[PDB]
Amino acid sequence: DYKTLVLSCVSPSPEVPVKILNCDTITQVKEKILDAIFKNVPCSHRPKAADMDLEWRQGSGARMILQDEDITTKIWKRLNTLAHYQVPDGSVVALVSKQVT
Amino acid sequence: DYKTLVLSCVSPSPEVPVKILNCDTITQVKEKILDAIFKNVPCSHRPKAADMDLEWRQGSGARMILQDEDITTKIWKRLNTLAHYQVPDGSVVALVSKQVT
Repeated sequence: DYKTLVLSCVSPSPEVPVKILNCDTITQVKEKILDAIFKNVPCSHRPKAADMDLEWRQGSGARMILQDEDITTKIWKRLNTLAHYQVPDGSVVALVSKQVT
Repeated sequence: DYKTLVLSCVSPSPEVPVKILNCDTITQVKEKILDAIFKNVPCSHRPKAADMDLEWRQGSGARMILQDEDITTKIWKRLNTLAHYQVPDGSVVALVSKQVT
Protein backbone atom coordinates (compact mmCIF):
# COMPACT_ATOMS: atom_id res chain seq x y z
CA ASP A 1 0.00 0.00 0.00
CA TYR A 2 1.11 3.60 -0.72
CA LYS A 3 -1.26 6.04 0.89
CA THR A 4 -0.98 9.30 2.87
CA LEU A 5 -2.11 9.89 6.43
CA VAL A 6 -1.90 12.78 8.91
CA LEU A 7 -0.21 12.68 12.35
CA SER A 8 -0.86 15.45 14.89
CA CYS A 9 2.63 16.15 16.31
CA VAL A 10 3.14 17.61 19.81
CA SER A 11 5.29 20.76 19.78
CA PRO A 12 8.85 20.27 21.09
CA SER A 13 1.75 25.46 21.73
CA PRO A 14 -0.55 23.76 19.20
CA GLU A 15 -0.04 20.36 17.62
CA VAL A 16 1.28 20.38 14.02
CA PRO A 17 -0.49 18.17 11.40
CA VAL A 18 2.13 16.39 9.29
CA LYS A 19 1.61 14.28 6.16
CA ILE A 20 3.43 10.97 5.89
CA LEU A 21 3.00 7.70 3.98
CA ASN A 22 1.60 4.55 5.51
CA CYS A 23 4.57 2.66 4.01
CA ASP A 24 7.33 4.94 5.39
CA THR A 25 9.58 3.16 7.85
CA ILE A 26 9.38 4.65 11.34
CA THR A 27 12.83 6.29 10.73
CA GLN A 28 11.37 7.90 7.57
CA VAL A 29 8.31 9.09 9.55
CA LYS A 30 10.56 10.66 12.19
CA GLU A 31 12.55 12.44 9.44
CA LYS A 32 9.32 14.02 8.05
CA ILE A 33 8.15 15.07 11.49
CA LEU A 34 11.51 16.73 12.22
CA ASP A 35 11.24 18.58 8.84
CA ALA A 36 7.92 20.07 9.99
CA ILE A 37 8.51 20.80 13.67
CA PHE A 38 12.04 22.23 13.20
CA LYS A 39 11.39 23.81 9.78
CA ASN A 40 13.22 27.06 10.65
CA VAL A 41 16.25 25.44 12.26
CA PRO A 42 19.24 24.73 10.04
CA CYS A 43 19.84 20.99 9.38
CA SER A 44 23.13 21.21 11.29
CA HIS A 45 21.37 22.09 14.58
CA ARG A 46 18.35 19.77 14.41
CA PRO A 47 18.05 16.58 16.45
CA LYS A 48 18.72 13.51 14.26
CA ALA A 49 15.97 10.92 13.58
CA ALA A 50 18.23 8.13 14.96
CA ASP A 51 18.59 9.94 18.30
CA MET A 52 14.79 10.27 18.82
CA ASP A 53 11.88 7.80 19.22
CA LEU A 54 8.32 8.11 17.93
CA GLU A 55 5.70 8.02 20.70
CA TRP A 56 2.08 7.21 19.79
CA ARG A 57 -0.22 8.97 22.26
CA GLN A 58 -3.38 6.84 21.91
CA GLY A 59 -6.89 8.05 22.67
CA SER A 60 -6.82 5.26 25.32
CA GLY A 61 -4.21 7.27 27.26
CA ALA A 62 -1.48 4.69 26.50
CA ARG A 63 1.85 6.05 25.13
CA MET A 64 3.60 3.54 22.91
CA ILE A 65 7.10 3.71 21.36
CA LEU A 66 7.17 2.77 17.67
CA GLN A 67 10.38 1.89 15.86
CA ASP A 68 11.80 0.16 12.78
CA GLU A 69 12.40 -3.16 14.66
CA ASP A 70 10.83 -4.51 17.84
CA ILE A 71 9.03 -7.58 19.29
CA THR A 72 6.14 -7.00 16.80
CA THR A 73 8.39 -7.39 13.70
CA LYS A 74 7.92 -10.78 11.94
CA ILE A 75 11.10 -12.60 10.74
CA TRP A 76 14.35 -11.38 6.23
CA LYS A 77 12.64 -8.86 8.54
CA ARG A 78 10.54 -6.06 6.96
CA LEU A 79 11.04 -2.73 8.70
CA ASN A 80 8.03 -1.56 10.69
CA THR A 81 5.71 1.14 9.18
CA LEU A 82 2.65 2.99 10.50
CA ALA A 83 0.48 0.45 8.57
CA HIS A 84 2.26 -2.33 10.49
CA TYR A 85 1.16 -0.76 13.76
CA GLN A 86 -2.33 0.10 12.45
CA VAL A 87 -2.00 3.76 13.40
CA PRO A 88 -5.23 5.64 12.47
CA ASP A 89 -5.26 8.87 10.51
CA GLY A 90 -5.13 11.85 12.85
CA SER A 91 -3.31 10.05 15.68
CA VAL A 92 -1.36 12.20 18.18
CA VAL A 93 2.41 11.59 18.28
CA ALA A 94 5.52 13.05 19.96
CA LEU A 95 9.23 12.77 19.41
CA VAL A 96 11.10 11.66 22.58
CA SER A 97 14.83 11.91 23.16
CA LYS A 98 16.83 8.69 23.83
CA GLN A 99 18.79 8.23 27.07
CA VAL A 100 22.49 8.20 26.18
CA THR A 101 23.93 6.54 29.34
CA ASP B 1 37.58 38.39 14.76
CA TYR B 2 33.81 37.84 14.32
CA LYS B 3 32.62 39.49 11.15
CA THR B 4 30.26 38.61 8.27
CA LEU B 5 31.19 38.24 4.62
CA VAL B 6 29.36 37.21 1.44
CA LEU B 7 30.31 34.28 -0.85
CA SER B 8 28.79 34.00 -4.33
CA CYS B 9 27.94 30.27 -4.60
CA VAL B 10 27.72 28.48 -7.98
CA SER B 11 24.40 26.68 -8.46
CA PRO B 12 24.58 22.87 -8.14
CA SER B 13 21.48 29.38 -13.23
CA PRO B 14 22.62 32.41 -11.21
CA GLU B 15 25.09 32.40 -8.33
CA VAL B 16 23.54 32.63 -4.82
CA PRO B 17 25.01 35.19 -2.33
CA VAL B 18 25.38 33.54 1.08
CA LYS B 19 26.33 35.17 4.39
CA ILE B 20 28.90 33.44 6.58
CA LEU B 21 31.31 34.43 9.36
CA ASN B 22 35.01 34.95 8.82
CA CYS B 23 35.62 32.73 11.89
CA ASP B 24 33.46 29.77 10.77
CA THR B 25 35.49 26.64 10.18
CA ILE B 26 35.38 25.50 6.56
CA THR B 27 32.97 22.67 7.61
CA GLN B 28 30.69 25.35 9.14
CA VAL B 29 30.91 27.42 5.93
CA LYS B 30 29.93 24.38 3.84
CA GLU B 31 26.95 23.75 6.16
CA LYS B 32 25.67 27.34 5.58
CA ILE B 33 26.14 27.09 1.83
CA LEU B 34 24.20 23.81 1.72
CA ASP B 35 21.39 25.49 3.76
CA ALA B 36 21.09 28.15 1.03
CA ILE B 37 21.58 26.18 -2.18
CA PHE B 38 19.40 23.20 -1.12
CA LYS B 39 16.89 25.24 0.93
CA ASN B 40 13.85 23.38 -0.47
CA VAL B 41 15.28 19.88 -0.14
CA PRO B 42 14.56 17.99 3.07
CA CYS B 43 17.63 17.52 5.33
CA SER B 44 17.43 13.76 4.77
CA HIS B 45 18.13 14.10 1.02
CA ARG B 46 20.80 16.81 1.03
CA PRO B 47 24.49 16.12 0.48
CA LYS B 48 26.41 16.23 3.79
CA ALA B 49 29.10 18.89 4.44
CA ALA B 50 31.67 16.13 5.17
CA ASP B 51 31.10 14.56 1.74
CA MET B 52 31.75 17.85 -0.16
CA ASP B 53 34.73 20.22 -0.52
CA LEU B 54 34.72 24.02 -0.79
CA GLU B 55 36.30 25.30 -4.01
CA TRP B 56 37.44 28.94 -4.18
CA ARG B 57 37.17 30.15 -7.78
CA GLN B 58 39.63 33.07 -7.73
CA GLY B 59 39.49 36.04 -10.08
CA SER B 60 42.96 34.79 -11.20
CA GLY B 61 41.27 31.72 -12.73
CA ALA B 62 42.80 29.39 -10.10
CA ARG B 63 40.42 26.96 -8.33
CA MET B 64 41.59 26.12 -4.83
CA ILE B 65 40.19 23.54 -2.36
CA LEU B 66 39.74 24.90 1.17
CA GLN B 67 39.28 22.65 4.16
CA ASP B 68 39.51 22.49 7.97
CA GLU B 69 43.08 21.02 7.90
CA ASP B 70 45.73 21.13 5.20
CA ILE B 71 49.41 22.04 4.57
CA THR B 72 48.60 25.71 5.45
CA THR B 73 47.42 24.87 9.01
CA LYS B 74 50.01 25.83 11.69
CA ILE B 75 50.62 23.31 14.54
CA TRP B 76 47.28 22.20 19.01
CA LYS B 77 46.12 22.96 15.45
CA ARG B 78 43.43 25.66 14.94
CA LEU B 79 40.88 24.67 12.31
CA ASN B 80 41.11 26.69 9.11
CA THR B 81 38.58 29.55 8.51
CA LEU B 82 37.96 31.92 5.59
CA ALA B 83 40.05 34.55 7.48
CA HIS B 84 42.91 32.01 7.58
CA TYR B 85 42.83 31.79 3.80
CA GLN B 86 42.29 35.55 3.35
CA VAL B 87 39.21 35.06 1.20
CA PRO B 88 37.81 38.48 0.11
CA ASP B 89 34.18 39.45 0.48
CA GLY B 90 32.24 38.54 -2.66
CA SER B 91 34.51 35.66 -3.71
CA VAL B 92 33.01 32.98 -6.00
CA VAL B 93 32.85 29.46 -4.53
CA ALA B 94 31.47 26.02 -5.46
CA LEU B 95 30.79 22.82 -3.59
CA VAL B 96 32.52 19.79 -5.18
CA SER B 97 31.75 16.15 -4.48
CA LYS B 98 34.53 13.90 -3.06
CA GLN B 99 35.68 10.78 -4.95
CA VAL B 100 34.65 7.76 -2.89
CA THR B 101 36.98 5.09 -4.41
